[PDB]
Amino acid sequence: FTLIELAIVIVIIGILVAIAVPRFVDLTDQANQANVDATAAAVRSAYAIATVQAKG
Amino acid sequence: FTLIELAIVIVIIGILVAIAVPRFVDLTDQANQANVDATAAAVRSAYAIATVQAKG
Repeated sequence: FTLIELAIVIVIIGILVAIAVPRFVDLTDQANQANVDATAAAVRSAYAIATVQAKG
Repeated sequence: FTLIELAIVIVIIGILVAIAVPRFVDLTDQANQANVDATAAAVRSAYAIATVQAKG
């Protein structure tokens, strides 16, 4: 590579770095809560259906 | 409520409706006739008792 091409590369690397980038976040607490809540809704419906099947 | 529970409800409502149900009927004519007849029997007895009391 010519020295000019390396100079251009040295410039552009410095500009394509110094972007923002997202953090990874452990969102499993929020997702676990929604899983527990959705499951609780399912248990209530499953119970209601069971009261008809059981006739009691 | 879950969509399944609502689906089950939509089914069962449609089946617990479409029973027969009795009409109310104005049976007061038949009851009034029986009242008049029972009262007429009472008047006859009250009259008969009165003929003894009155000695005439």
